[PDB]
Amino acid sequence: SMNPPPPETSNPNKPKRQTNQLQYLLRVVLKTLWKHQFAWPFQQPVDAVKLNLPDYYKIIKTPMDMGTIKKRLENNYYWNAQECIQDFNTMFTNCYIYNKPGDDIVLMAEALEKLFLQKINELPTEE
Ligand SMILES: Cc1cnc(Nc2ccc(OCCN3CCCC3)cc2)nc1Nc1cccc(S(=O)(=O)NC(C)(C)C)c1
Repeated sequence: SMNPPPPETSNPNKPKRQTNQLQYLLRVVLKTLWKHQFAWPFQQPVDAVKLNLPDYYKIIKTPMDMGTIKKRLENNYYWNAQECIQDFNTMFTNCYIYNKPGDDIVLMAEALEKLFLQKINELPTEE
């Protein structure tokens, strides 16, 4: 089978705002995770065709990845910081769901999640 279309990253019908928290999510959180040595499996939608994973999109029905999150942030797609944090959580939980405890890919996600949570603990109060 084909891959699904990627998640939406722009919708001109959606209102936009910039907030200090969304700025921090792009400029600090996403920038820090992106450069991590384990970030590469998470930087774009899973290409189940190229990776030969016929069951991936049978199991993962709410796909998410950092490439999508980056594009959402750069497009001002998100209104609330919590939408973006939810997308990161979806990405990490999808990894845990598809794979098994102690798999290398799971240890990679665990390391990125720990860093994510450290950076979110420093999320500035909304202004
Ligand atoms: C976000 C994500 C979540 N879970 C997975 N799990 C996963 C994906 C592919 C897997 O394929 C096993 C056999 N292939 C591994 C490389 C040779 C053939 C096994 C597990 N991959 C993910 N992303 C991913 C992205 C690019 C490449 C790869 S990979 O195919 O190189 N698989 C890993 C070695 C990283 C597990 C995986």
